[PDB]
Formats: sequence, structure tokens, C-alpha cells
Amino acid sequence: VSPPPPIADEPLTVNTGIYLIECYSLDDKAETFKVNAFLSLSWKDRRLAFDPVRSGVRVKTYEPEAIWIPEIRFVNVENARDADVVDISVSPDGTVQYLERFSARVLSPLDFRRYPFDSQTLHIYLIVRSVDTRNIVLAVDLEKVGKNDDVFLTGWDIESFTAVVKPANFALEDRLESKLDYQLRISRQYFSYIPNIILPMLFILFISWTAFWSTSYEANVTLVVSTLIAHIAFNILVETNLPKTPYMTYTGAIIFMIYLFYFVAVIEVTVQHYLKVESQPARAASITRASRIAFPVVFLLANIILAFLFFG
Amino acid sequence: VSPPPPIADEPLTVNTGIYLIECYSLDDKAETFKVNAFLSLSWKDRRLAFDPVRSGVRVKTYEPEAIWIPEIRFVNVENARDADVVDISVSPDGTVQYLERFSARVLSPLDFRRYPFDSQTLHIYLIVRSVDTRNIVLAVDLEKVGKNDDVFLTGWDIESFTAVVKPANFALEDRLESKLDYQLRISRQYFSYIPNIILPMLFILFISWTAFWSTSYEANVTLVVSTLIAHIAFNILVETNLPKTPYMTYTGAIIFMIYLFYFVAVIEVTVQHYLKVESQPARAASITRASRIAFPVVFLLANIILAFLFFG
Amino acid sequence: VSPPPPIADEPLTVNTGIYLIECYSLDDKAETFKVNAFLSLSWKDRRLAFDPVRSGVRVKTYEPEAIWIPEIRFVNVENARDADVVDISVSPDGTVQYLERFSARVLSPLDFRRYPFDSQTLHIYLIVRSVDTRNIVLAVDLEKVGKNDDVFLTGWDIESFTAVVKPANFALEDRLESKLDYQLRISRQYFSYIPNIILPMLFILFISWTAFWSTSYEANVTLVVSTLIAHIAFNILVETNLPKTPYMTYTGAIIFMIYLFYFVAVIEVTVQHYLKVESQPARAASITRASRIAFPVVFLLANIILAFLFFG
Amino acid sequence: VSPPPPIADEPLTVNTGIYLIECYSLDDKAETFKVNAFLSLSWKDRRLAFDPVRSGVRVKTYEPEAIWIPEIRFVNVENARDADVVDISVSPDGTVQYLERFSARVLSPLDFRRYPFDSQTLHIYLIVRSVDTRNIVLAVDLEKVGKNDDVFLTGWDIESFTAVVKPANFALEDRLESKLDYQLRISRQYFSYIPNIILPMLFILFISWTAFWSTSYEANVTLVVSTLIAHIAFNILVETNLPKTPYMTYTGAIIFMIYLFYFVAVIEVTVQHYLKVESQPARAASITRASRIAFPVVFLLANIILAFLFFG
Amino acid sequence: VSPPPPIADEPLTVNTGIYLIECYSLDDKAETFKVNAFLSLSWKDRRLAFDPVRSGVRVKTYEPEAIWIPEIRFVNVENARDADVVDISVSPDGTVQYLERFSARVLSPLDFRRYPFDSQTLHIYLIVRSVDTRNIVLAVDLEKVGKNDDVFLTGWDIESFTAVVKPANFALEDRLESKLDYQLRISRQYFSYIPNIILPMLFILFISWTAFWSTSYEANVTLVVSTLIAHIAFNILVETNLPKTPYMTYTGAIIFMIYLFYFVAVIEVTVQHYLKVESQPARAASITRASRIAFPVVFLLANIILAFLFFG
Ligand SMILES: [Cl-]
Ligand SMILES: [Cl-]
Ligand SMILES: [Cl-]
Ligand SMILES: [Cl-]
Ligand SMILES: [Cl-]
Repeated sequence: VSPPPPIADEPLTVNTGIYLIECYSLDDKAETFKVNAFLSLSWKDRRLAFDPVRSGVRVKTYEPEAIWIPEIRFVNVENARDADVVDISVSPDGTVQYLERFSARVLSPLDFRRYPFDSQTLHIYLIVRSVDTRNIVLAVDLEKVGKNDDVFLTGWDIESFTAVVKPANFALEDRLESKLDYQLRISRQYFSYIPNIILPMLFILFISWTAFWSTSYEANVTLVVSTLIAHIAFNILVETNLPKTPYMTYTGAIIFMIYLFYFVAVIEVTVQHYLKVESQPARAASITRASRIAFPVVFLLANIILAFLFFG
Repeated sequence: VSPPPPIADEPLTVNTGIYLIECYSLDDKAETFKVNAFLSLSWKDRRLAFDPVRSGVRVKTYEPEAIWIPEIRFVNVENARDADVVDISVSPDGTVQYLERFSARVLSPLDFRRYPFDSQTLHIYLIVRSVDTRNIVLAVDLEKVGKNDDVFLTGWDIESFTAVVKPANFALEDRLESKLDYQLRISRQYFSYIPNIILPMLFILFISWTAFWSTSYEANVTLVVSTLIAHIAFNILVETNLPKTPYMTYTGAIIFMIYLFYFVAVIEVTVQHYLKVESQPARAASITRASRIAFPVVFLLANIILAFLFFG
Repeated sequence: VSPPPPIADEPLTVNTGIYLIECYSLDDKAETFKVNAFLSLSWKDRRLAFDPVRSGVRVKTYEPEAIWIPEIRFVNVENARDADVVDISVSPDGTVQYLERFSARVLSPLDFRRYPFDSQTLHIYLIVRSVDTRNIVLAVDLEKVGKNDDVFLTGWDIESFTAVVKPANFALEDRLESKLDYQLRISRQYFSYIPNIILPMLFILFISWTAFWSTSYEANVTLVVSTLIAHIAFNILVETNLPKTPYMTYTGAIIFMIYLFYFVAVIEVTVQHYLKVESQPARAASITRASRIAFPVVFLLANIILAFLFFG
Repeated sequence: VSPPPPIADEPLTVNTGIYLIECYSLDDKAETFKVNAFLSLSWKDRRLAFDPVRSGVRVKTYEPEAIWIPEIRFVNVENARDADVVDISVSPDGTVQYLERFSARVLSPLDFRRYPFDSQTLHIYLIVRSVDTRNIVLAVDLEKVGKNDDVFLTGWDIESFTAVVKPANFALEDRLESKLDYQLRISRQYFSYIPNIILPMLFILFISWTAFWSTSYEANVTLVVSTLIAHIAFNILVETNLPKTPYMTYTGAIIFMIYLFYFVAVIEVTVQHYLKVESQPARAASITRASRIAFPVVFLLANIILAFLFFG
Repeated sequence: VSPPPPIADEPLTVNTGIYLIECYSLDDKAETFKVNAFLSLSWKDRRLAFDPVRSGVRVKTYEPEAIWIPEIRFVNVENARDADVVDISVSPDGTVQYLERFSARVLSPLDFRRYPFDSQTLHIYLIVRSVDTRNIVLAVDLEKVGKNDDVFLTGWDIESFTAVVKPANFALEDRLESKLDYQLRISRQYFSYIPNIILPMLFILFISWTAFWSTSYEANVTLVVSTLIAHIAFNILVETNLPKTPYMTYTGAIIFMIYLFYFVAVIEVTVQHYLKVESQPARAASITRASRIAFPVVFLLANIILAFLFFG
């Protein structure tokens, strides 16, 4: 029909609330996730008021095509939501209760500066456009905001799901808008990365470092170059999960430092052999004896400094 | 139309049953499977009752748009089911029979603690929301629960398909709900993993262990490091099927233990060569003679202990 | 409208036939293929009969919404077919001709026991459910079963497309059903597997076997271990096409036998070097001279026995 | 309505034409491409004729649901086209002009005998089925066949887009059909394959051939076996683009010849070392001196013969 | 209804404007991106004019099915846009305001000559077809062209979004068209390619170059051939992102030059060993001493020349 007339030019208030039923398919590369939830609306149309004692009923049921329903839209979705109407009810005073169940695909940026040990906030924006004869604003009904106890995200820990009460009001396309923000806080589960990636890589590194207790040039070359090939295959497996970012990240810095260490170890081996050939064995012995202690300490200090820089 | 009036404020009972026709596309990473089944409903509307001897017919056929049909929904599906109506029939006493065929995509968590030798239970939840003038509850009709003899899941053995008779009743969004649980028990087929993964890996391990019967440092390095590269490529192939979990699993523990063994073998080779160079051949001979027996026994004991810890 | 009345309680017969237009997207992992075909129906409604000489026309054309059309369904499809109606015509005696063009996705198990040289049969099932006032049965019209001369499946040779004349009658959900089976026989094209997989692998095997004409331990280790790495990469490429089965297959047995051969060759090399070091050169010479002949003959006999076991 | 009546039992002619707007997503494995084009129809209905000077208009506009429009279908598409109607106009004499814009997915076989330097023809078939009271035939209107100047296929050069004027008439399902063929000729862009695949492979081959200027058995084994591993990784990368064919192809023959060359080079190395050990150095020197020239000449002659066999 | 009548045979002008809300899924291989935006239209229908003081309202609201709306289409989209109507309003003078929100998939070529450091322009074309009784032309309304502050493309920097004011007028299918061009300028974020690809490759190159400070033929072969295997795996990882082009590109030229360098280094090693064996040590010493300086300088000069050729 037509939007409800004002009595003294007041804004119409619409009370919202979202109840989460499902959450799945969080994609890091595309920065998307799928949702399945309820949507609840409530407003007041004085034209719908009835007498209870006369009609003999306290509650009225309507079809969606018989009354005026405001148009509420999601802002950061790919296509329009797929929704069906659950129930419409009207109170004797005039207030109408609206409920529907929908599904949608949401777009939301992510931060990867602490990739294996990070936390993300996901947003859902709701907007409504005013009409030429009425002003509409949004409100939050805290009795209708929640989630199911069975909601699970594969690889994440859900912490909270709250709304910002204050809406943002502005002008878009020569018309006034009102916007609402729903937030969902999550935490990555990082247990499996330790014995899957971290410890095997340290094992390969320590296996490469055994070249400082040997004096055979050929076995030293084999050791180092083959451990480097294995490092490359590990890096290639790891880089498939992380997308490209315009800022430096923890894992990338670690990987670059590992390459740098392999380079310096090759240089040390080559210098040792060169000095040996040139009949200067004492100098090569002292250099390898120094390197034996120097490499792990500098590795440990580099790692401590990096962890303080990124997480402190 | 309108929900059937109560006679003395009693709850309306709706008898359900699901007959499985197809089951396919079980995805471990996304924890989803597709289904194709029948759905059967039965209730009583006294307003539909007729006389058999008068009309001259015992059974009445209606369209779906001519009578009141309760709204039944699936809880853990991605989008609403695609369904068509097969037949609607009404009995002379008032009972109506409903049948439809649907397709849907279901979400269900999985446990991977015994990944190659595990068993899964899959759930399907059915819910119905009460109306403002009547209370609706769900019941199970055991004469209409079953599956086809041609249902096949690629890589799984189907065991049973039963329902829990007792429904769960609660309040959601200031309205009463009733929920039903259907369970499907399956078992992985694990025959192919043995000669495909398990035995070749043991072959590579035993091939790496031949370095305790040799005294050549270069061939020992080649042997061990190349077998380690092959182990890495096997692990990389295997890790594509298992998703990330927040708990320890059998396969991951085995793989970590294999890396640990390779590390210790490199250390043994290096110690042997170092003692040989230093003119202490008896000590190196005794160490390699000890290691020859020590490695397989400790492997076997570790494996027995792990298998008792995970399956016992 | 309503199903055609019986004259003396006889079953209504419906004559079917499928004409294939397209066949594509045969997926081995998912055991599915896509189809595009005609569907032809024919039955008799005495209520439609007219006089030819009166109306002045011999053939009558109807819309699909103006007459009763039986409901025919496909049993092993994922979702309901997408179909449109081509023509409906009625004969003066009462017989009606029905034609439509559809598309669907079909599910059908496959056998992989002779994977590179196998043959498959694909099934399509058609079912019809009886109504409360009439019994319906299915028949096959052999004048309307065929395929186009341009039907092509990428990698397969189509042999025949026939129907089983006798239908299967049973009771489902307290109602009678009738089912029909359409079969399509195909054969894999195996020419490309020979110079793509088989011969290169034999080349690598023969290249590994050159270690019995050498007495250098390091080159022998390099030869064998590197050929084994190449075998692993070939196996990893091959295993992507075959899905997991619960029975043994020809290719898997060949691959396991190849691993076993590599293991035994490593053992032979190690024994040879060990005996040489221990100052027993005659025994090592005799062992390598024996192995030179022993390996290819045992390979050939194993292969003959396996081929007789699987194909004989 | 109803198909236009004949005057003296003549066939109705329908003039067609396709104007290409877009062409994208050419898939070699699945032998499919997507299209976006116009479709133009023209015929004569004497029942639509009007007087221009009376009505005061020269052109009449109708809705698609108000007149009879022939049913035109595409033969080698996966699903029915998605189309919308652009304009319908009628001439005072009776001729009607029809225009629509559609999108579709087309199936078309490809030939790969000259894979990097091949040319393909793509077909689009149009069919129409006669009715029980009229015969319909197809014609080509050369003033309405063309393509846009912005049509681009990623990796192909478009040459021409023409139609065969003569239609093919036959009987299908006891009814007459008429079929039309549209052809689109393309050519692969082969510039990038040279410095991406061809030249690096020749570099690896020439690097393997340096073993004829050396007398060290271990470095010769390392050289050859490692170059063979690199050849295998190149072949594995290349084989992902080409599908399986039942005939021999140029690239596959080249790859098989490369494997054969590696085999023969390993044999040469082994024979050389064997003769050296046996105290026959002159014979090994002469054999390696012969091989130095023999290998590249036989490679070049083999390549010339293959190129003449496939392209001549 | 019917298009608005001209007063003195003038063209109808339609004022357009696009406001960007979302931009995502830029695919390099397929040259596509997804968009979500507003669309604004404005024209004048004298038949809609009313009196404000009489009706007592200044603004009129219509349904989309009650008035004539011009047909506007996108030219380089895959399928027709998914759109819904937001508001329709009419001014007392006769001007009508139109707004809608749509989603579409756009096709647009890309240039890769400076792949890691390139900039792209993306186009969106709008067309309208004239009718048989009126001429329609397009105009640009600069007060309705813009984008949101939250628009983000994963891996790109958005610079501007403007329109070309002058439309292109021509004749298509014997009817006049008008076309408009919207442009969107972007820039790749290239920070992550440096420590991810560029520097590790230089490390491997410098590690291969250590063979000019050694006189052991076997370690030199191991060094060079293994670094070449690592280069091949890096190239294989990199080539998955770039599609095939018919012109030369910066990255491909760099990669080819790296292969050429590896070839020449193998040749140098082989010549050195050959001269050493032949008892000419001074000549081999001088050659390796020359190569030590010659290789990096020629690399640096080649790189400078290439960078000037492609970016200067
Ligand atoms: Cl929405
Ligand atoms: Cl549902
Ligand atoms: Cl169906
Ligand atoms: Cl079509
Ligand atoms: Cl459009």
C-alpha cells in the first residue's frame, strides 16, 4: 500500500535484530563467508489498529502483499539475499511483527599481519532508504540478537556477535539513509600449524647445519643444496593459503630470513674449502669453529626480535 | 486456508518419515553431503471429512493450494530444499496423506581422530514453528523410514538409517518449536590406503636404514637426504585430503615421528664420521652396531604405543 | 484434468522411448554424466475422441494444461530434469502423442578392475506411480529408441543404446510402481596411455637396472635412488585420475610391484658392497652376475601372471 | 495463435541470420565455448496485413504473445539459450521482422594433430520442426551475418564467420526437419610456446649431452639422471593442457623421442665405463668420439622427418 | 505504454549515471571482474504532467509496469544484469527520476607487457536502440557518477572512475544506436613480489655462481644442476598466474635470460675440466679468473638494457 502517514512530521522507527543459525565457507583468498540467519522487524501502522473485544481475536495475521513493508537491504553482499516470510502478526495497538529467514554471501576484508595467530572482525551492514513522504530510521532490539549453540566455522573460534546501537545517518543520491553495523569476532585455531609446518622446518634447518662438523666439500654441497630444495618445496606448499598483501607479514619475513641463512651457509662452506686448498688449515678450522656457535645464536636473536616487532 | 481449530485446546500432531533414494558428494573439507529423498506427512483436519456412501468415492484428491499444509523446515541445510508435490489424499474420517520428493545440501561435523579407520554419524534436523492459535508437535512414523537398496556413497559403507522418536521442545523467538533428529551411520573403506600409502612409505624407510651397513660418508648422505625428499613429497600428497583440526590425529603423529627418525639418523651418520676422522674406529663401529638393532625396535614400540593410545 | 476412467478395471499402458542427442562430461571420480535427449509418450484417452469428417480436421493440437498427462520421473538423477514441450497431438480414435526435449545429470557406478582396458554400462531408470483410481504400467516402443550420429564422448567409444522390454513392478510407499531400464555400453580408448605412461616407465626401470654392470657404490646409489624419485613423481601424476576403490586393481598392483623391485635392488647393491669390503670379491661377482639375468625374467613372469589373473 | 495457412500447399520460408557480439571461454579439455549474439527472423503472415493510408501508420508493433512465432532451436548446446525479445515489427504487406539477443554454451569437437600450430572450425546448428498443417524451411539472409570488431578470444585469431546457404532436410521422429550450419574459423597464437617451452628444453638436452666430453663416471651419472628428472617435470607441466586423444600427435611424439634419447645416452655412458674398467681405453675413446657427432645429427634428422610427416 | 511523442521531431535525451558500490573478483586469466552499482535514468514525458496545487502533492510515485521506461543494455557483459527497482518519481513538469541496483559480470582485455608493474583501464559500455517512431540519445549526468569509500579490489589500487561525455552514434541492424563509455583506472600492488620471488631467485643465482672459486668437477656439476632444478620449480610456480600472450613480456624475458646464463655456466665448467685434464692448467685458471668478473657484469648490463627497453 502506502507508507504510514506521520502525525506531526516525525521519523518512523524500525527495530531490527539478527539471529544467527549457520556460518560456513570462510575463504581467505576471496575474503567471503556464507551466512544463514533470521531477520526481525517491528514498526507501527495506526491504520491497522482494531478492537479486541469486538472481533473476538487478540492477534491478526496478514499476507506480505496486503500491507506496507519497509525495504531493508544488505550493503556488502554479492547478490540480493534469498528469503522467505515466516510470520506476520499485528497487535491491537497497531504494532506489527515481521520475521523471515534468509541466506547471503558477505564480503569483508581481513588482516594477515599475524597470519597464524590472528583475530578477525566480520561486519554486516543494513541500510534503509527514506521515501518522499516519510523519514525512516533504524534501531536495535537487543532481545532478538544472538546465535545458535551449534554454529561452527571450520578452523575458527567464535567469540561474540553484537550490534552497534547508534546508526549512521547521511545523504545518498539526494535521499537520506540510515545504516547499522553487526560485528562477529573470531579467532584462528593455530594448534595444527606447529607439528605440521614449524617443527619439520626446524628439523631440516638443523640437518643443514651439520656441515660445520665435516671437512668433505662434496658432502657439504650435497647437504646444503638438498636441504635448500626441501625448503623451497615447503615454501611452495605454504604460499598457496596466504593471498598477496601490500604489507609485510610474519611468515613471509621468517621465510626470507631462512633463504638468507642458506645463502650465508653456502658462502661459509665455499670460503672454508678455498682456504683449505690454499694451505691455510688453521684459519679454516677457526672459522668453522666460530660458525658452529655463531649460526644458532644469531638465528635465535633474529627470531626474538621479529616476534617482538610483530606482536609487541 | 487457516490452521485446524482445536476442540479442547490440544496440540496438533504431525507424523513424519523420510525414505532415502540417493546419497552422494560427501566432502571432508567442507563437511557436506547431498541427499535425495521422500518426505511424508500426516495430520487430521475435521473440516475435510465427507460421507463415503453419498459422494460415492472413498478417497479425495486436493491441490496443494486448496488446503492448509503445515510448514516444515530443515535446520542444517545451506539453502531451502527443492521440492515438488507427489500426491495429496484425504480419508473419510479427516486424515490427510502428504508426499513430496526433495533435494538438499546438508552440513554436519566430522571427527578425524582415527582418520583412515573412522566411523561417522550424519544428522538431519526437522523443525516446525507453532502458530498464534494452535500448538504443533512432531512424531515419527516407523512405517515410512528406510532407504533404497541402490544407495551408494563413494568410499563409505552405509550401516543404518534410524530416527530418534522423542522430539525436543523449546522456545525460539518467543514461539514454541519442535525438533526431530534423523541419523545415518557410515564407515570408511580403508583397504586401498594400505598398498597405496602405508607399504611404500615403509619401503622408503627401510631403504634409508641401509646406511648402518656402510662406511662411506658421501653415499650415506645421499641415501638419507634423498629418502627424506621422497618422504616430504609423500607427506605433501597426503595432506591434501585431511583438513586442519584443533586436535591431534593418528596420521599426523605418525608423520611427525618419521621426521624425528630421519633427524636422529642424520645425527648418527655425522657422529660416526666424526669419530672415524678422529682416529677412534672402535667406538664408531660399536655405535653403528648398536644402531642397527636399536632403530627398528624403537620404531615398532613407538608404533604399538601410539596405536594403543589412539584406538584403545 | 483427471486420469482416464477404466472400462473394466484394466491397467493403463504408456509407451515410452528415448532418442539421444548429446552425451558429455563423464566424470570418473563422481561417477556422473550429462545427457540431452528426446522423450516420447503415448496412451489412450477415450474422452478426447472426435469425428474427422465433421470437424474437417484429422489431427488435434492441445496445450499441456488442457489435458491429463501422466507424471514420469527419472530415478538416478541429481535434480529434476529441465524440459520443454515440443508437440502434443491427438488421433481421431483417442490416442495422444507426446514429445519433449530435456536435460539431466545421471548417477551410475563404475568398475575399475581393468582400469586402462575396461568397459562400462550406464543405466537410466524411468518410474511412474499409480493413482488412487487407476493402475499405470510402462511399455517400450522400439520405433523411437536411438541416438544421433554426432554423439561423442571425450575418450570413449559408444557401442549400443537399447532398452529392457520387461518392466519391474513393485510396491513403494503403499503404492504400485513400474520401472524401466535403458542401457548404454561404452569402451575406453586406451591408445594414448601406452606412449604416455607405459613405455617411459619401462625406460626408467631399465635405466635403474644398469647398476648390475658397475662396481662403484656411489654411482649405484645415485642411479637407484634418483630413478625411485622419478617413479614416485610418475605415480603421483597417475593417481589423480583413479578414485579410491575397495578392491584391488591392475594399475595399483603393477605400481606396488615396481616399488618392491626397487627395494630388492637397493638390498642387492648393499649386499654387494658389503661383501666387497669384507674381501670376498668372488661371491659379490657371482651375485651380480646372477642378478643380471634374474631381475628381468622375474619381472616378465610376474607381469604375465598378473595379466592372466586380471583378464583371464 | 496458429501457423499461417498455405495458399496452395507451399512451404513457409524463414530467413535467419546471426550477428556475433561476444565470444569467450574456449575450453580444450571439454571442447566448449560461450557465445553472445543476435538472432534475426523474417517470414510472411497474410493475416497481419493492414492499410497504411487508413490507420495512418506505416509500421506495426506487437507483443510476442499476440502472434504466431516459429520455434527455432540450437542443436549442439548444453541447455536451452537465455534470450529476450528486442523488437517485433510488421510491414504493410505482411512481412514480420523479429530480433532477439541470446546467450548459450556450444559443444564442438577439436583436432589436435598439430597441437601448437593448429586451426579449428567451430559449428553452430539451427533446426526447425514442421507442424501438422504446414511445412517450414530455413533460409540464410546474408545482410544480417557478421561479427563485432571487438570480439576477442583469449589465445586465438578469428578469421571468418560465414554460413552454408543450402539447408539439410530430413525426417526425424516421423516429422520433417530443416538444418543450417554456421562456421567460425580460428587460429592458435603460438608465439609464446617458443621461449616458454621449446628453447628451455633444448637447453636442458644440450646440457645433458656434455657427458661425451668427460671421463668421470659419477659426474656423468649425475648429469644425465638430473637432466632426466628436469625433463620429467617439464613433461608433467605440459601434459595438463592437452587432453587424451585416440591418435598420435606432434608433441607426444617429440616427448617420446626425447625419452628414447635419454635411454640411449645412459646406455652409452655405461658401455664406456665398462670398457674402461676392462682395460680397453682405445675402444671407449673411439665410441665417445663417434657419439659426440652421432647424437645431434640423428636428433636433427629425426626432427625433420617428423615435421615432414605431420605437416607435409 | 508507448514511447513519448515528439513535438517537432526531436531526439529524446536520457541522462545516465553509475554509482559504484562494490568491485571484486578480478580474474587475470579470464579477463573478467564483478561489479555492484546503482543506475540512474532521467527523461521527460509530457503525458505525465500534473497540477501541484490541485492534487495537493508535489511528487508522484508509479509502478514500473504503469509507464514507458527505455530499454538500456550493457554491451560487454556475459549474461543480462540482475536488477531490482528502487524508486520511480515524477516531477510536476513531466520529468521522471529512475533508480535501480544491479549486479553483473564484465569482460575487458588486459595488457601484460609490464606484468608486475602495470596499470589497467576497465571499460563499461551502455547502449540504447531507437524505436520506429522516436530517436533516443544518451547523455552523462556528472552529479551522479562516483564510488563508495569502501570499494576494495584484492591486490589493486583504485585511482579514478569517470565517464566520456561524448556518445558514439552509429547504425546497427538497420537501426540507430547510442553508446557511452565508463572508465575505471587501477594499479597493481607490487610490494609482495620483491621478497617473495625476486630476491630468493637472485640468492639461488649467486649460489650457482660459487662454482668459479672451485676446482672440483663433481661438486661443480652438483651445484649447477641442482640450482637449475630449483630455478625450474620457481618458474613453474610463477607461470600459473600469467596467461599466454602473443607479445613478449618482461618476466618471460628475464626467465629466458636466466636459462641462457645457466647454459653458459655449464659450458664454462666443462671447458675448464677439459683443459685441466689435457695438462693446460694455466689456461683454465685464466678462464675461470676471467669468468669470475665477467658473469655478474654482463648480467647487470643485460638487466639494465631490458628495463630500459620495456619501461623507457
Ligand atoms: Cl539484500
Ligand atoms: Cl527447508
Ligand atoms: Cl525427473
Ligand atoms: Cl535453444
Ligand atoms: Cl544488460
